[PDB]
Amino acid sequence: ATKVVCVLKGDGPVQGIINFEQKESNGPVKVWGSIKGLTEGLHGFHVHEFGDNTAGCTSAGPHFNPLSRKHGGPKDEERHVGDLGNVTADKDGVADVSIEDSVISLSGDHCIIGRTLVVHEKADDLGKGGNEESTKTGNAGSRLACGVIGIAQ
Amino acid sequence: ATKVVCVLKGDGPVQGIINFEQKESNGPVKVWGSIKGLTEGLHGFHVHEFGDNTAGCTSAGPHFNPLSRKHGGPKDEERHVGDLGNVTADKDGVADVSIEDSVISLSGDHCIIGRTLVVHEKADDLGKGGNEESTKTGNAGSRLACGVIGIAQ
Ligand SMILES: [Zn+2]
Ligand SMILES: [Zn+2]
Repeated sequence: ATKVVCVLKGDGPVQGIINFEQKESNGPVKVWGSIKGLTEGLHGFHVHEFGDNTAGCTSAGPHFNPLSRKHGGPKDEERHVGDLGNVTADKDGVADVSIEDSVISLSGDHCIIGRTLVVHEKADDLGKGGNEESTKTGNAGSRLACGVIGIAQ
Repeated sequence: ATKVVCVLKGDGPVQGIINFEQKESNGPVKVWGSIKGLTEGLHGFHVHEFGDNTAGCTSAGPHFNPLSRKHGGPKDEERHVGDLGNVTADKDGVADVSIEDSVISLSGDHCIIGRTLVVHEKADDLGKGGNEESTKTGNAGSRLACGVIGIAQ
């Protein structure tokens, strides 16, 4: 198996730890952990292209998109590789994350190791917002916290 | 050409940005940048195994050592893959870093992408201190700042 981890930090109070694990190459990736300090409700949750934190979350670049598609939800055929949809923060501002995704990988030429996981200010509209911003970012707004995706024990 | 970047942060005042670039998969890696907030003199400078910041720099684990060798300087035949030796901080606490290393790689089975770069409290004795600690860590002492090695534009 490949096991990786991401520590999410930003300019504000949002912080979290997200685990990724893949049992076999181009097999499904389990993504799980916890994020705290989020406003109650849905938050966009994406892998961005660059593991570059030189200008905070801004230098991570756009959603990881090596197949040059439009933004969508994780269940859509038309999506970015990095499109993991939303996570849900409870009334205490805690998002318990548990996702299974078959498009991201921890191996091969489109591997997300050394890229950036970002949790966003607002809900990802999954490309259903009726504008160019919807088909690029899902209107998920600002980057609250991010981390570079790193190899774990 | 693979280009990667590492933002070094820690508990205290030490911070920096280190770039890595490799033209070909066989080839040397250029390592360069700047670290500030250091004591004047030599500081151990190592790639550690895990890109895991869950318990700060401690969760990075030991020096990256896929060939199960003893600690050395970068020029020693016996070294860890992660053994990049010392960087030098000037009297203002700034280390200008410029290293070329042919043992680390930014691709292949022993890639350092998603691993951790650490700058240490004291000088690396390059595995020549005549104790067990020398053969593991070079007696470079505590981890002042670290970052996950990420993909850059
Ligand atoms: Zn997207
Ligand atoms: Zn070593």
